[PDB]
Amino acid sequence: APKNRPPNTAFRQQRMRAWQCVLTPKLIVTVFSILAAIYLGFGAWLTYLAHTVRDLKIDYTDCLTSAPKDDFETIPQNHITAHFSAKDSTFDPYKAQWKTTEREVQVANYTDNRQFCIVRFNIPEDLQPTISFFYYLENFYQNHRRYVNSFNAKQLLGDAVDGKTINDSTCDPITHDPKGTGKIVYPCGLVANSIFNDTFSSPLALAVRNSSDSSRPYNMTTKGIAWPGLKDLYGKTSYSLDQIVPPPNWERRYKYGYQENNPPPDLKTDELFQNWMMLAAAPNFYKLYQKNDTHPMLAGQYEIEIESNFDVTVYKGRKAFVITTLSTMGSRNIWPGIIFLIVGGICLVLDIYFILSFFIWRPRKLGDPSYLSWNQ
Amino acid sequence: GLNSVPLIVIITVTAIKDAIEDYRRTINAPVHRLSGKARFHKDAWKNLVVGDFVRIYNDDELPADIIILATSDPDGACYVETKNLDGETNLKVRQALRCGRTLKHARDCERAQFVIESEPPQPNLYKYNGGIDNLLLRGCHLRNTEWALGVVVFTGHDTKIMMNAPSKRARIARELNFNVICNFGILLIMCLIAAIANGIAWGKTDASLAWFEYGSIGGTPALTGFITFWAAVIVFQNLVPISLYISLEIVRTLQAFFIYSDVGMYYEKIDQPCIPKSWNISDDVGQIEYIFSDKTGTLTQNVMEFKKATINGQPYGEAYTEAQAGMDRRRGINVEEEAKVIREEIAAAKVRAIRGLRELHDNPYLHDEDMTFIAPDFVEDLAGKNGPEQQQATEHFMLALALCHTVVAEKQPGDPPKMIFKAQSPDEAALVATARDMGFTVLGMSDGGINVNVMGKDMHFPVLSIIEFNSSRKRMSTIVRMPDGRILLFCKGADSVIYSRLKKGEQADMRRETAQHLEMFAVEGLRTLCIAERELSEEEYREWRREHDLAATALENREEKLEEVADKIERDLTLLGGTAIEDRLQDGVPDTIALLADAGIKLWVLTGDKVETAINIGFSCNLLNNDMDLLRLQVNESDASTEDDYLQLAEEQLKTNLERFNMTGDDEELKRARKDHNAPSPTYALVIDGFTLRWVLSDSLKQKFLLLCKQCKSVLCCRVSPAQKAAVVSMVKNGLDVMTLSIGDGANDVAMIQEADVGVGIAGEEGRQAVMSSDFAIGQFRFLQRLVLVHGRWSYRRLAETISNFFYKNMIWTWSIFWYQCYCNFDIAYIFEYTYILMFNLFFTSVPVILMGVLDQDVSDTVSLAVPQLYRRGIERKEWTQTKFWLYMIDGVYQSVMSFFIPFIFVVLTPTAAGNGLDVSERTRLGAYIAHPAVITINGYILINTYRWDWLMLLSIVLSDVFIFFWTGVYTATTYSAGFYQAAPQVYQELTFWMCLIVTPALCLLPRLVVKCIQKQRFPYDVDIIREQANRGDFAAADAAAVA
Ligand SMILES: *[C@@H]1O[C@H](CO)[C@@H](O[C@@H]2O[C@H](CO)[C@@H](O[C@@H]3O[C@H](CO)[C@@H](O)[C@H](O)[C@@H]3O)[C@H](O)[C@H]2NC(C)=O)[C@H](O)[C@H]1NC(C)=O
Ligand SMILES: Nc1ncnc2c1ncn2[C@@H]1O[C@H](COP(=O)(O)OP(=O)(O)CP(=O)(O)O)[C@@H](O)[C@H]1O
Ligand SMILES: *[C@@H]1O[C@H](CO)[C@@H](O[C@@H]2O[C@H](CO)[C@@H](O)[C@H](O)[C@H]2NC(C)=O)[C@H](O)[C@H]1NC(C)=O
Ligand SMILES: *[C@@H]1O[C@H](CO)[C@@H](O)[C@H](O)[C@H]1NC(C)=O
Ligand SMILES: [Mg+2]
Repeated sequence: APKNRPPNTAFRQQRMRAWQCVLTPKLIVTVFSILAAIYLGFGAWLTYLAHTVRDLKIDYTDCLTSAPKDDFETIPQNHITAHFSAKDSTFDPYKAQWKTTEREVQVANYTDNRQFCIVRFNIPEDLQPTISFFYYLENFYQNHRRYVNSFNAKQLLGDAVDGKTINDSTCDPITHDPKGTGKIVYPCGLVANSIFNDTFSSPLALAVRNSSDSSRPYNMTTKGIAWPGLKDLYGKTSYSLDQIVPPPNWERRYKYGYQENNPPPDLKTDELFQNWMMLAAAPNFYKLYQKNDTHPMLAGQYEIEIESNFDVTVYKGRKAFVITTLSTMGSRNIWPGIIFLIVGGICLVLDIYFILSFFIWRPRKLGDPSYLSWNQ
Repeated sequence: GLNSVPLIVIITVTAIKDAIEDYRRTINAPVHRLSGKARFHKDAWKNLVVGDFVRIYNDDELPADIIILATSDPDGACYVETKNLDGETNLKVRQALRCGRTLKHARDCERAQFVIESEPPQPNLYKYNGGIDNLLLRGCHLRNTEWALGVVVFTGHDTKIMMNAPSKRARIARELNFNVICNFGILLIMCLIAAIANGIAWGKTDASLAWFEYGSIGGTPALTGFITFWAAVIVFQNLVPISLYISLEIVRTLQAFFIYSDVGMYYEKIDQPCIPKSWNISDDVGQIEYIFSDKTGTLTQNVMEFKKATINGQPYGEAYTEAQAGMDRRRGINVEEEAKVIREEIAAAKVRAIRGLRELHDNPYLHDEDMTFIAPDFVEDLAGKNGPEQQQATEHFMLALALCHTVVAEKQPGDPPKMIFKAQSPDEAALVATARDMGFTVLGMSDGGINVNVMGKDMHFPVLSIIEFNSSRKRMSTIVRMPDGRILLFCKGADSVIYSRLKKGEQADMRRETAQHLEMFAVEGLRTLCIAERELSEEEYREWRREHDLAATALENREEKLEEVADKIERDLTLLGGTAIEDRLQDGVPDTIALLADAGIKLWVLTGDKVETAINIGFSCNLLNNDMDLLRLQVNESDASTEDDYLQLAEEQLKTNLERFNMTGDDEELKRARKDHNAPSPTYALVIDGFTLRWVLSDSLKQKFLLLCKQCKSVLCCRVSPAQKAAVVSMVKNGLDVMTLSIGDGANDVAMIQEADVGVGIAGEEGRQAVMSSDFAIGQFRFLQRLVLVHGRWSYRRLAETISNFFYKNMIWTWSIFWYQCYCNFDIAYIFEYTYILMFNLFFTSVPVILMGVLDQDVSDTVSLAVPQLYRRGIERKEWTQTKFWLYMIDGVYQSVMSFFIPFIFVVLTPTAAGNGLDVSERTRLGAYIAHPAVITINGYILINTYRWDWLMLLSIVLSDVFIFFWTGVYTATTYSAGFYQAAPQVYQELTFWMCLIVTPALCLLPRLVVKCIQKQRFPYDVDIIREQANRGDFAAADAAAVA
């Protein structure tokens, strides 16, 4: 059989099992009646969630100037923002007394003097056992072509990669001691250099004289604020402490180099560094500082000591700190709910228009032979 | 690697597609070879390089264009058979090059290096240098040579044997440059915005850039801008259509495979499906407006039956043709009842003539339903009745029909032996085929001449010589010894050729009636012939033959010497009678033509036949109607030799026909006609001769002519030469901007096939010269209704939608990168984890588009033939416009806005956004957040557009949408990523990820779904109405007839 016919199958002859997707004003309505339902549902859920959580963000970028050194006074409410629902309790999270000061600090056997800001805010509801504490930085770009690739992750992992292999890496500016001595930089880079380094205290419940305990500290730990998978990237160093040096604007923390009594950081356990090294995506971003998992934050006035090291007003930026409680969606974003509700609402309006018109106004008899452009 | 790895996989997949296309088209010949193998080992054609040693044995096929340097036989000679390549049969002799005739061994080939400074492609079949003494062809067979020290000079496609086979390109594959150039325009506008904005935002010297970032890439504001510009050109790479052409190549080769493998276009006899020799023109078939057909092999079967004959003034017609059928029945007389009872009487006469034939002596080669000269008058006269000498006239005539030829005989055993009679022409073959139809069966050239069993009892005819027909003869002669010992000359041919070579003034009583019988024949719709005989003598034939040979033995100017010396015997001839030849209209043409002319396209029949047969057989093939008030263009003769007569006559004719409506020759009515394609009025038609054509195709009238030939629904061109056939194609394809198809068979129409946009070759009875020069090698004419009306309009709509979506998706990706750049000071920072940027246009979003382009169909296989008028939308070129391109790009831009700013509003405006506290909205977690909804919305948007959601398309949508999830889950879980290290568990587990994944595609698809539905309900096309009709089940009875 020397035949030459093409095999008759369901593919070569173009007969594959199909579903002719022909729109009909009974397929249009049963689609704009499913989308509207699903989106109004999910939107109601998400807006209930976003209205659940309660938080407070205090801005203090100008604490070194507009805060008297002696005693306390009121923060102008153009700094405080608060989303609670206690509805005018005796705490009113819009009256946040605040003061500034200058205090010596025992860093490591050399006792440098820093400048502190004390903030006394009010929290009118018993926040729930998971309470995070973020810092917020406006106008600070961590997303630049040079800034994001500038680190040697093979060194953050813990290695003795020395000299040329680091001199000519992507960390081009900051790779040696800005002095005579030929020295590697250990956390070398441009992103490990600029690490935000204000330090916050754990909030201290002030004594209203009604609760006998004067000031019970609300211990919030900085352990477990990074993903537990990041510790697979970092590790304890391996340089011999004689060939490393802190990055340029780390010096006020390590003024005498990396000594045996002021040793380099252990990046693996350091979970305020692994929050910086995973870069933000916008100019205005938040990062996690302190977390609490096992207790509720009772109502009352709290006090925080924020040493103000990161001078932010020098590039027209701002910085703040925010105490959030969580939901399953995240923190307070009123916008997913409203977006879902807008999409659901316009699907409902279009569903009304279609069911109404295509059922009540000119059904336009299906497939009729009068619009065929050759019957005219 | 971000650009180098795509730019190598592109050439890899292009090579692979070429390979698989060659696979599914052809579905490794041996050549002995050696520069370092130390031996002429055998190798295969896929091992071919330039300048490498070769050995070639007896009768080998050759691999490519070769040079030789030596061989075993002296003089270095080599023989070639070339019947497959060149029409001349002689074994052509090359010589192996002189200097280098000593290399004879298995390793002795290496040291004698010789330089080969050859020349580029010298396509001219008899040209090569660096003559033909060294040109070894490819398909030729190398003979009479022990071996051949092959040192070729070329290989691959650089041989003429493949080169002489005019690469055309579709109409939109040539208007795509505007779209690609506008893409680059928008890309450079984005890159210039990036440069002039980064250079500014970098010169602020107070913002957080100055303190924490130590300078720039190159310290300068206006040089930072320049580096940003070029890095942006690198980052908006996805807007490089580098992947558009490798996607269109795939969709086109796969559509062409879909029409090659169609079984509805498999003609079982010739055993050849519709092999598309030009795969890159499959969408051109969807825009055709003009079809230039033929009138033999194409419209008709080209198998000619012997219908009528008249001898001694007695005619035996007893037959009917379809031309006269239409002509008479279209009025009130002989309309329907006679239309059937006439063939009833014909069949009765068939039975009576079968009886009369079987009253004769046994001729086993006579079979029922294989006789087409049905005439009970013929057999009743040959049997003995109604004539003593008219019986002798019929016997002599019937023997002459069995002598005058050169036809060769082929017998079939088994069943009653019926003999086929093969010769060069289906014209004369019918004469001897009917000769064997009433007895007188003929056998081979039996070593003295052919053997005829006269009334079944055998006898031999010593054939002395044959003067064979040529197009410059229009007749052919055979000089044969009559069985009674004497010799006799026969000469059969047309009317104008024999009638001059007659004995002037004899048998006028018979001639003046056979000539009018010929008039009736030719006007009835046939192509008649006539036969003459002459009683020769031995000395007269000898004194002719001596000069015939002495002028034939002359090598030079032989063509005009035998016309002289052969004419010395042809002056004297006397008629034996006149005949008639019909060629049946093909089975399925009267419907294909009505269907095509119904789709809106215009039909031109460049017939090489007479004019009245052309008009009548154009009425019979549904091409003409009764409302088609055909208007004729004819300039006559007697106009001496002066063109002013001819030119002025043609001019006034054209001017009157153009005053039959608005105006003539107006290049404002031409500048306007050059831009409209509106379905010609069904009321007009033209009939133009082959003489008037030559004068109206004068350069001062063409414009005028063109306008007329745009207003009519059909045009007949009666008796055109091979020249005007291609001249009119060129005039109407270049005068107007129109598309064009040309159908034909035989080398006569190669120029018609080649000068047009699409050239279709019927594998006709004549030859394989219009197949090797065509695009699609069609079995027979009625497959046009399948090809043009199904695969044509599909393949056009499909590529329209494919390129629309391929522009849309590149826009929606790169513009959503750009939108991010507004938040990184336009300093180009990847948001997308670069491997996404290199996988997008390859895996995540390519297969669904290719599939919606290759296996999507709007109506059906059979609802597209039931309603042909849909094709009109591809005549007006309304599927791929400029408004569609801009609407799709605006759609891409809007969906980019929403598909970047929703997954940004979700995560970058909350503290944590992760519901368990930790940090998403890293720069690459946001990348995953906006890359999963984008790959969902692109594919879900090329489902909104596809018409038939079949199995493969939905399966590929699901595979493409789950592959991104799979490969993020697999690429993250490895420290090689190191910033995108565990984004799979850290993003998929979230709730905001899935909320954005379900609300971004809808917010980006709604403004198109609403338009689509409101339009398909309030401003419907024709396709959607035919679809809503094939949903009720209207054309389900058509599909029902099709499956039955
Ligand atoms: C989340 O915050 C709560 C704050 O109450 C933390 O619990 C407080 O944690 C301290 C740990 O020292 C508790 O211990 C105290 O120890 C001293 C002596 O070392 C003892 O004298 C005290 O009486 C007390 O035992 C304190 O109990 C506990 N607060 C209360 C009222 O019990 C909690 O640890 C924080 N989350 C995490 C992760 O730590
Ligand atoms: N052996 C023969 N004896 C007498 N006449 C012959 C002949 N062979 C061919 N002819 C005549 O010579 C002519 C050859 O041209 P031909 O008929 O092939 O053109 P054509 O009709 O194929 C052009 P088209 O394809 O447009 O129909 C025919 O019209 C035929 O009458
Ligand atoms: C990495 O680059 C630095 C910068 O030059 C190297 O060189 C040190 O440069 C300072 C001047 O800034 C000199 O005083 C030091 O003496 C240089 N090093 C040495 C060897 O003394 C450093 O050496 C580089 N790494 C390598 C491979 O040399
Ligand atoms: C709890 O906080 C107090 C002050 O706020 C601090 O002195 C103490 O060390 C903290 N406890 C732990 C276990 O860190
Ligand atoms: Mg022909």
